[PDB]
Amino acid sequence: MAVPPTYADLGESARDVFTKGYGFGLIKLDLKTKSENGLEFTSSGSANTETTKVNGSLETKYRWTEYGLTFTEKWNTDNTLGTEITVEDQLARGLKLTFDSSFSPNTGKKNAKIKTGYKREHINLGCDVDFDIAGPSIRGALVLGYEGWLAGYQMNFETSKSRVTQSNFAVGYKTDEFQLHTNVNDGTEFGGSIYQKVNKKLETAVNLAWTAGNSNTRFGIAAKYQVDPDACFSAKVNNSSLIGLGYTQTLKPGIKLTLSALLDGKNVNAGGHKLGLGLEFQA
Repeated sequence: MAVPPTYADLGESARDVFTKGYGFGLIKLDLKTKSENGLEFTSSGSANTETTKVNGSLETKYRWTEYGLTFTEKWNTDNTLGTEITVEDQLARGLKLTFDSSFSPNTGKKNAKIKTGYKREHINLGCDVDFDIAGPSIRGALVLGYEGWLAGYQMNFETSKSRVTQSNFAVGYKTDEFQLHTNVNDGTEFGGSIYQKVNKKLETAVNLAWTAGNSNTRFGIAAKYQVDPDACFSAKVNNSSLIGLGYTQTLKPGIKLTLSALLDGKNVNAGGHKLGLGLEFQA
């Protein structure tokens, strides 16, 4: 709808074409549970192919759909803690405000954070303040809208240094099928994305990136085809001679299997090529 997206979600569609369906060198195992009322949990467990390390994760999330409340815990592997309370669409439509905290009983480190955001027609703001140790920081954002045309700007002020350390501006055109997005970071890194919803079964994305004022540039192209209403195929290739492939297959209503393989030119096949096995298991 005419509400402009969050600045952190600009180009989100073209980003996932280069992201979802892949997972090299990391055997990821998850387990999701669906329930709009009550709560939902999801566990995770990624085993590293290289460093044979194991990393688990938990995430319980209660939801009060009658008041917008949404609690959350995590308790990561390396003794990392964290809670989160969310309230939205209560004072007005649509204001969102959350709370956050963290812990680390490894050596005694804490961290707090607050988020904020307001969205309407053609207007979408969002501020974030984190009360981290030795660095309170403010992070605001702004996105406007005008007949598909849509511009944005993000700020990141830091208080211990009393200076702004990051300023990003973005302009783009986004309709229901065609989507363009360009980005600039500190007047140095320049972005670029094009999303093409060709047919009912084909998606196409291209990205661009370069550093100023350098001569070299980095680019890549990706696609996702929906073979079967259960399976799909993903393929991406860039300028560094890397050709990553993916394949998602639904073995059972609620169980999907993802297998991926990263190839490195010009050694196909010769040297070390990273692979992975992602197995979804939603309940």
